[PDB]
Amino acid sequence: PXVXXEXK
Repeated sequence: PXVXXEXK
């Protein structure tokens, strides 16, 4: 969540 990336 929030960060994006590989799925945060």
